[PDB]
Amino acid sequence: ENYRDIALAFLDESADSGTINAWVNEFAYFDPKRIVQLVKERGTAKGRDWKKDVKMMIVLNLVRGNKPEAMMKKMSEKGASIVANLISVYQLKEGNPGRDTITLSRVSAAFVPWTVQALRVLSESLPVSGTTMDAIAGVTYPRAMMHPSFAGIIDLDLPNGAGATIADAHGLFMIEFSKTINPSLRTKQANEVAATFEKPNMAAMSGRFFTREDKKKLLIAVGIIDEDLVLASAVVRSAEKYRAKVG
Amino acid sequence: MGQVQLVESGGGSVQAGGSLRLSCAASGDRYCMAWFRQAPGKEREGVAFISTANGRTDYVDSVKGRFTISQNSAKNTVYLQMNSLKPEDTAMYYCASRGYGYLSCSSYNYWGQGTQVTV
Repeated sequence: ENYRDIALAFLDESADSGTINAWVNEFAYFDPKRIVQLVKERGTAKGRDWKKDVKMMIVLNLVRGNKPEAMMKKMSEKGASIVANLISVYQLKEGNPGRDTITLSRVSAAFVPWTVQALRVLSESLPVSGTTMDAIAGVTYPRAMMHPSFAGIIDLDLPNGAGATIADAHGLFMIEFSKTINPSLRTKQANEVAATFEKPNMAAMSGRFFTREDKKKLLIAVGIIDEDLVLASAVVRSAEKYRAKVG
Repeated sequence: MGQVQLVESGGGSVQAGGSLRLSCAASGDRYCMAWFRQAPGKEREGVAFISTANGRTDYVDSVKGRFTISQNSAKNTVYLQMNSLKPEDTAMYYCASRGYGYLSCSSYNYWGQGTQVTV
């Protein structure tokens, strides 16, 4: 057979935009240490207070998302100029990260110890408001739990399954966050939305960037557990209202 | 040598309409415990499971009501009470403890050697 004619026939084959974009979404890409190094090195090489920049990139990721070029078209010139600055120095991208790629989501994840304190102040300004989560759970949902990056500080190996309880309590927020950012999931069931995120969210909890003792101190400072490792009432009630949605 | 080791017991030959109790001793570790069975020639299928906190328990549709899964948190053992056995229940029964908290019905991790029942 003639193989030049075989490859030539690909000119007359479907390059469907819908199917092509579907294949690239599934073959998707994590990396905590290298994100911290790249932000500090590129920030200081441009002579910036990269510490202050990390805070700004975190707050920008919590209120507008992971599409820097898209949010800049719906923002004041005051904010849009700061966005263009941080995109230049840190070479930010729109998602689907690589080995050395920096995204607004990966900054909030690697620098989660500050995200968990900014959640105390931004609960009413998030895509899913803190009062809404206060309505989904029968109590005041822990503000420390209102972003996926919280899973990076969850030690599943904590005694008496509290690490799995915190995870279950965290999942009650995760399902409603995924429904808002993916409109196709708004008609799915609670367990169908759960199966969509429990794989990368799990890899974060099983991550070893932080030790068991770091995550332990982290949860103590923000009020999820105490020095005696006693869960706050808002955690266990949100977890059992999550297990009810999945069970 | 494994972090988790499972040993099932209680399998035997029982006439149709009888009942036997399977027990599984755990060693090394909080998890959702599931009983699976595989008849000769057929594929291994799920029978029962219970949640980590013991609040939720679920059985496959073929054996629902007839089978009863339970656990003694003190002795760290899982039981499978099987009543009204049928010839189709003839299979080797295994125990599992996959994943962790979030879902409830994982599929296919630590396994035991299994035990055979014949009806």
